[PDB]
Amino acid sequence: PRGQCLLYNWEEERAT
Amino acid sequence: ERFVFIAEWYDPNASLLRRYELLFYPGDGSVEMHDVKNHRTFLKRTKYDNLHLEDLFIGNKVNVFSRQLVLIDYGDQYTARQLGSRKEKTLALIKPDAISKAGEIIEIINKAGFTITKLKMMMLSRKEALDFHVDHQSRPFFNELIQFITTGPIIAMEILRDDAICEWKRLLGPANSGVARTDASESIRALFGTDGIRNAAHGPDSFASAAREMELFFPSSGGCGPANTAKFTNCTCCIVKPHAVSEGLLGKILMAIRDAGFEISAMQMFNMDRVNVEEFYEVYKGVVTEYHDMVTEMYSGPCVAMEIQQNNATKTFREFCGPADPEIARHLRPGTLRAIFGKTKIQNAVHCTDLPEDGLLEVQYFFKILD
Amino acid sequence: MRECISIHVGQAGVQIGNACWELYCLEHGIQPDGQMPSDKTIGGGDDSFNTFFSETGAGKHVPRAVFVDLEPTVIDEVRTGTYRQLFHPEQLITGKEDAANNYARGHYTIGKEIIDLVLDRIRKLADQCTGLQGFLVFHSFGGGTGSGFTSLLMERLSVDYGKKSKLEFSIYPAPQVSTAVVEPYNSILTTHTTLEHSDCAFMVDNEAIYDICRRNLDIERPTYTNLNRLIGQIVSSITASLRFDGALNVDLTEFQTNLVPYPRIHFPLATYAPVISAEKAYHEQLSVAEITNACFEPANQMVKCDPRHGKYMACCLLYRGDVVPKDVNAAIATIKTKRTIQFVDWCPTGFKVGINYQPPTVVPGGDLAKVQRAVCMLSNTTAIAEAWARLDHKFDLMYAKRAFVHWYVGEGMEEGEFSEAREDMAALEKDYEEVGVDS
Amino acid sequence: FNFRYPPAGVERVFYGRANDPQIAPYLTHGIRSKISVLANTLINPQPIT
Amino acid sequence: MREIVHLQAGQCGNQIGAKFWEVISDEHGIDPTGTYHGDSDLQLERINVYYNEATGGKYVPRAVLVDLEPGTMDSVRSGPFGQIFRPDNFVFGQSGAGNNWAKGHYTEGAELVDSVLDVVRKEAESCDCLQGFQLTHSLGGGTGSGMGTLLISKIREEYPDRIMNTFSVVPSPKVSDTVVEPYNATLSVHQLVENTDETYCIDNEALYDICFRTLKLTTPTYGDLNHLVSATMSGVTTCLRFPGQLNADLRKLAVNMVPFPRLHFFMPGFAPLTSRGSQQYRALTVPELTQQMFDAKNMMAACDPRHGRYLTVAAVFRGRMSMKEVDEQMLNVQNKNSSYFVEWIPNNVKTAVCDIPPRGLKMSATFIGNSTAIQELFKRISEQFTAMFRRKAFLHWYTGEGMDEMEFTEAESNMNDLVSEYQQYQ
Amino acid sequence: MREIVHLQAGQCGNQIGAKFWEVISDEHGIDPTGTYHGDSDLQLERINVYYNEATGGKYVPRAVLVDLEPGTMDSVRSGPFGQIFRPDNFVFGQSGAGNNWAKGHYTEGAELVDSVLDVVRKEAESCDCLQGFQLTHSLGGGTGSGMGTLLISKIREEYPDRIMNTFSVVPSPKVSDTVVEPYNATLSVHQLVENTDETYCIDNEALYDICFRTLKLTTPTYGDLNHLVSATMSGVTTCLRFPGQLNADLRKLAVNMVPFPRLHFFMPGFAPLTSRGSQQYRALTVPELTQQMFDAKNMMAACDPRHGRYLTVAAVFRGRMSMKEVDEQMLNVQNKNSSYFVEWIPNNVKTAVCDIPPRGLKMSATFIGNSTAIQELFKRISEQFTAMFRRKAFLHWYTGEGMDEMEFTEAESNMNDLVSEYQQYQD
Ligand SMILES: Nc1nc2c(ncn2[C@@H]2O[C@H](COP(=O)(O)OP(=O)(O)OP(=O)(O)O)[C@@H](O)[C@H]2O)c(=O)[nH]1
Ligand SMILES: Nc1nc2c(ncn2[C@@H]2O[C@H](COP(=O)(O)OP(=O)(O)O)[C@@H](O)[C@H]2O)c(=O)[nH]1
Ligand SMILES: Nc1nc2c(ncn2[C@@H]2O[C@H](COP(=O)(O)OP(=O)(O)O)[C@@H](O)[C@H]2O)c(=O)[nH]1
Ligand SMILES: [Mg+2]
Repeated sequence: PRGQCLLYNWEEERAT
Repeated sequence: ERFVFIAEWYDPNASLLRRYELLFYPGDGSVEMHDVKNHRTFLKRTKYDNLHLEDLFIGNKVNVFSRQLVLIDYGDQYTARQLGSRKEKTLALIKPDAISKAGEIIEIINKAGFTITKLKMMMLSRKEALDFHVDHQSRPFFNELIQFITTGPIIAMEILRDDAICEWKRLLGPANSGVARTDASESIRALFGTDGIRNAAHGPDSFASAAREMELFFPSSGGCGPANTAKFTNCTCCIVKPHAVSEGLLGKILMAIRDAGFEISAMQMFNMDRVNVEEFYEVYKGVVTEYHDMVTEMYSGPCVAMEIQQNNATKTFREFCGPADPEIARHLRPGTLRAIFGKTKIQNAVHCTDLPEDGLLEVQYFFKILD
Repeated sequence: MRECISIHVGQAGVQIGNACWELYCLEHGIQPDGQMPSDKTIGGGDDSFNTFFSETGAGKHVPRAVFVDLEPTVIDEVRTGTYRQLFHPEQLITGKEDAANNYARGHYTIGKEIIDLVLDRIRKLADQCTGLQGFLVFHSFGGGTGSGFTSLLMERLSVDYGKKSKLEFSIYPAPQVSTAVVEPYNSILTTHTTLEHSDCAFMVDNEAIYDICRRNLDIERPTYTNLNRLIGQIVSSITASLRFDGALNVDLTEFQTNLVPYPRIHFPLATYAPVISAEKAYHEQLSVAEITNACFEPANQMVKCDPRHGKYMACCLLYRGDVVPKDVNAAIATIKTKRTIQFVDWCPTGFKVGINYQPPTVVPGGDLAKVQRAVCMLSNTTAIAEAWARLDHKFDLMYAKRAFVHWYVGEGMEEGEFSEAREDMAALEKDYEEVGVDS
Repeated sequence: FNFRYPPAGVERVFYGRANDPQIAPYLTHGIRSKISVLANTLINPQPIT
Repeated sequence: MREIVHLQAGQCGNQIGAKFWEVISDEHGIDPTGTYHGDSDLQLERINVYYNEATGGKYVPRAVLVDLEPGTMDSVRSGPFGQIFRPDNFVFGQSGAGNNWAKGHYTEGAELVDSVLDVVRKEAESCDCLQGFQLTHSLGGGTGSGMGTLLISKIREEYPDRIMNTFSVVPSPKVSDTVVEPYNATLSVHQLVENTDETYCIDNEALYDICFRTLKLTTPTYGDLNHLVSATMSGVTTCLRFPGQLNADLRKLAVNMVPFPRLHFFMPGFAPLTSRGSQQYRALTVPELTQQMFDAKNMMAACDPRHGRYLTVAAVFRGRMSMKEVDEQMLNVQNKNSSYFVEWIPNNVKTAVCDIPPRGLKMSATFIGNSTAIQELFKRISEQFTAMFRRKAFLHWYTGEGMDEMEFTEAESNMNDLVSEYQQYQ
Repeated sequence: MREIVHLQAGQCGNQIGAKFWEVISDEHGIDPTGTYHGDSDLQLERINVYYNEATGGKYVPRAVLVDLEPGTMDSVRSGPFGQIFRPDNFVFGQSGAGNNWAKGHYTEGAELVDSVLDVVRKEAESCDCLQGFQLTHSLGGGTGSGMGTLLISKIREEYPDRIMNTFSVVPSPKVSDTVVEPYNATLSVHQLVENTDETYCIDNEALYDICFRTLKLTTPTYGDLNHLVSATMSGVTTCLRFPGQLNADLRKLAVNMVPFPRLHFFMPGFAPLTSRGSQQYRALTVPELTQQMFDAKNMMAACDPRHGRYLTVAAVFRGRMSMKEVDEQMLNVQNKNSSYFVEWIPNNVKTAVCDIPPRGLKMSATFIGNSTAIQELFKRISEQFTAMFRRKAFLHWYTGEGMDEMEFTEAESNMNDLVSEYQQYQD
């Protein structure tokens, strides 16, 4: 998906 | 583990209904109270011995620190699953051939564990008998069946218990008295059935049919149903108190009265209000100091009203009941009802007409004005 | 009304913070997502979670804690863990590069880029707070993050909030046990600050907890999951009077003024009882008179020290569960009749007692036996002066040949600052000597 | 094996009691403080008639 | 027309003070709801002393509840009988006192007492004929000893010609539930001896030994200790609201008892106490109560009466009994214990008899003693003070708020003045 | 009742208008077919303001969609709500303006206004009681600035006793998406100041900064920005369509915020904005709305309010709430920020209350603010206008269409008088 790697605002991408 | 109930209390000043959360801990028997409106604690965790787990069902009144709280709701899904899921409500009929042993039948039901919430001894007319036996309108034995159900008074009772329908039908057993005696003699029909036609009992089989029977007998609209068997002549009034009803000695009182020999003219169950109790005890105001104690004991729960006939088997009913204090009754007249079934002067489990003048007025207040 | 703010700094503070906050949810019946179960409902007047959790209008509970770490590899475990829906997504502050066991990176070079954001959160949590009572800072003496970043953070709080109590919880470097090699350095650089800014600083170490886990619990090979559960139960026993009702309750200020006699003697010890396994408690009965004697034995001390060398100065017994005050009163007078427990003559009364009503709760999957009563002992002793003695001896052999200094002076730290920090613990050593003498 | 070389984070279980079924970790350990008679019935008892 | 104002401060005084209200409402037949629910007319003839009739025939107490932390205020309001108080009588702060005497008297207590006596000024003005005050506190802390001492000096300036009476729990030698306890005890006796007309000392150790030997209780929790103190509170003032054979109110218990203005610390007691096992084996008559009255085990302070002398002893008997056997028998105590009572005062004994026994017990007799043996309870606090003061321990919390070191020297000097006078008359 | 005739010119106005008629279709529960699928009867009682009744229970917007180029008309009619606009309301020219003011105002925008004025006059007379006009365009384009401001002049001379509100897209320095637009920005504000009662300046750095720090979207396309513009456009007239405790129509906002006829340049904001992760954590409370309201980060123009001093501020609140916490909060912020309001007018804050918050939300509040820091917007365009006019850059596209060079001299002469009088009442 999106935001797999832990950099550059990954938490919001994992949320949405 | 705790059980939560929402309770109403009527404030004597503001004339306001107030909602509280009542939390009971059955592991240790302590209560706690919270306020819904103000979101603050009303009473901390306090060991209250008077409140018990058997007194917790919806619609009940419990006296918690001189406040009468009526439980109206279930607090949460946990207590709604643990208590209200199993409970079922059903109807019991005592036929005219079992009127003499109606006390023993009520005693058997009390040992079975049913809670009686409505009770009425009454006579059924022809149209009400037709509505009762509309399922048997194909007429296998309809003429003699209607004649048997109409020739004498019956007793209709509302009884609540877990698995109530199955337990009551298992208690009654087979319809034929000889078949019931052959199979299992411990059944009510087996013990007190002279024949299959005179089964001396009746029990509904399905939920919709049972609800139809309640709509016929005890009308939810509030209108008057079938008439009571009130004779209004040569009669006295006697009340089985709420503490005696909750303890379960009602069958013993009926058996003791029957063995004494006085005839029960009428019998019903009432849930009284404070003003009705005050106007029933209006003669006791200014005479005794514990008038409020007697009033509060009377409206603390439902009471069983009785009209008792002819009062002359051996002695009058007042001296059969005996002295007002149960300790005095036990010490002086050991055969009296207050000696047998009494605990406190306030809670002595029977009330009798002290004045011979006032008996007809009490019977008129209970069996005419109220119903 | 009663409130506390918890800040977890460094790897040691955050990892215990994972263990203390999982226990706090079980006490108040809060699921890991941050909501209460739908089967059971709470009463209207509940302030039990108001100490640690803040009510959101959507029926969600949010902890009152800040998790600051200069490296991301530990906070990202929390954000990707099973408690990802519990904490605030913005209270979890992270940096880019760690302190690398350097005090100069955590205080002078890298620690000055984030502290404007760190104090912004503490301002927000305190402004939403109605009545604030103290702080609970979790760190360790050894790390560059636990020593460097704690120093400039906590001095800014004393500037901002004047007379608010501040309670650390620090991992003491053990005598024979040490992981880093800059360990004698970073302890000296912390204690130059915590004397004039802290009111009660509690100490625990890894080595004494290892031997407690070896004998009592029969855990032959303890690990970090085992230690942080034991430390988390003491903090939940200290704060138990602000959350629940008790026979006689102790506020944060009440044991703050009863435990420190002098402004430079504010380093109490933590002791918990009974730490026992499941099988041993099945045979041995737990009385009130026995668990209170278990605290005063030297084998149950959670700091590797000998309490028999020094003398006791002030003690605080904090009970929980089904404890009546009559049994405690005869238990204390039993202890004062013993001659091996030596109290100072200038402090005739030294015990203060707090009794609560709720028993401890065991975390499932744990090791601790489920019991009824438990007691946490907070004692101020003079025996910890020997602990500071051997740490200064470790410092003096490093600085004799000027080893490991060129990493510190390369980031902005002066060479001379080691001299003022060393003479401070020279003064702290004889301050314990000056109060321990009799008349 | 578990008695001599146990895994990490697990208590050393004796081989004699290893196959013994366990009821100890479930129940409550310790002695219960006994309830006493209340001071109400000792100082201001229930009035007699 | 005889009015008593109650005030509750501290945690130890609030729990005993709350427990005082279940006892008298049981005697006067008041429900927890607030209605009169009893059996006798004779209860309602004097209800103006403690309660206030409100609209609708409900009774509210005349008491003011003050404490700096709202935890104990919520603990009393959420009690069994807690719903009858005035909701505007609950005066609480938002910061804990911290068991510091300078926090309850100088900074955090100085902003509250403007709103504290303002409620008291309302309840005092609406009375017809005020008689006195009753304040419950403890000497061993900073809350009860901080505002309790302060509320004594502020009220006594407004109302000088009254009798302001406090019931105070004193520090104990063996228990020691506070570390700075002799510091906070000495700072209050400096102003207790100056502006209080009657003080009753209650001990925590003596109430333990009564529960352990006389009552033979197994676990004497704090719900029982407050019920012993609550009996003596309702026994000393029973001649203001019940008809008796020989009546004696607090000012008559003022003139008889104190010869000199600085000796007014009394040792109380209750006397029909028995254990559960030996109820049937004890004879209940006036000569048996007298031995229990003068028993040293039945005293509520850790002072041995046999190691001192008695100035003045009073007894408030209760119930239907004779007067000759009351008077002849408690004179027999004076003749046999002749050396123990003083020689320069004849008739050390005052006897009072009321005709209403308490709930369920046919007789009662509360002991009140004014002896010289109370100097040893005051000596032990003075000696504990010296051992900490010579090292100046725990004194940056007091000096850091505005309290001076010269205040502490004056308090110990006045404490040593008080122990000197008891030995002087001995 | 009080019908709002929405105008929609240019390419920027069409994309704002396509997003504006999507939000209030969600508010009134209007499906893309045109019927009504709602639950509560509060939506249908006041629906004549924005929608017009037809046969079969079909509601159509009272919107006029105008552009000189048919390219964006195909994108409007092929959107999500493209089948709800009336086919007779698409007035389109054949040739584009080409980012020139004179082509859109004198030559190519002169024949199309005759067809538009037939449509507008037909719709205006169909209203029972007309309330005003509302227009959205762009100052940096050819059709929106050149020809949209021509319709403002022609409407104002036919219906004088009405109200005119514009949602104009002022240009930005770093979002310079046209090299000639200081010519079009200068000549547009010369027409705007005399024929407009309310002006809401909307910028793009203001919206692009918000989606990075507040909504933290990684790809903020124009559909994200047009929602924030359309959220303000529905929050300003929310008391005109819904009941409340204290209503305020469009004329009530113009009375309070306009003390002088040449001070009608507002600068807006919207109160409840938070990221996707912060939805479940933040508690929406009246101080939480007001704290975000007055901050310069959420404000929707490229001007810092701290470099100027406020004249008059209005706040339109929505949602069930309590008036004490409302009335206390904008009195309290007036007390600390006593230096940020001029002292010659007391009690500068207008309060408006509705009862119906938007869907999925419980409390909402729209910030409208008059400020003298909007002079910083007009000083940047004026210094750019003079820089080319010294060297006569790009002038032959203008003087070759009919306009003289003196029109450029009077456009800056009136615009320099505006920045002269904003500065005077600040001091
Ligand atoms: N009890 C306990 N001690 C820990 C834990 N984590 C680290 N420590 C102790 O911390 C010491 C090293 O300091 P750290 O806390 O790891 O370093 P730091 O504070 O994170 O500083 P940086 O690594 O530079 O970010 C070790 O000697 C450990 O004893 C833990 O989870 N539990
Ligand atoms: N009888 C009784 N004594 C108490 C209670 N709580 C505390 N105490 C006594 O009060 C002493 C401490 O005083 P404290 O309550 O801290 O004083 P405060 O801070 O002014 O309230 C202890 O030694 C206890 O013995 C109680 O509920 N009942
Ligand atoms: N915020 C926003 N700006 C837009 C949108 N569409 C166009 N613009 C702006 O409008 C400017 C171009 O306008 P233009 O199409 O030339 O206007 P026209 O020639 O009159 O049609 C560009 O600088 C864009 O930034 C939109 O949907 N949202
Ligand atoms: Mg680390």
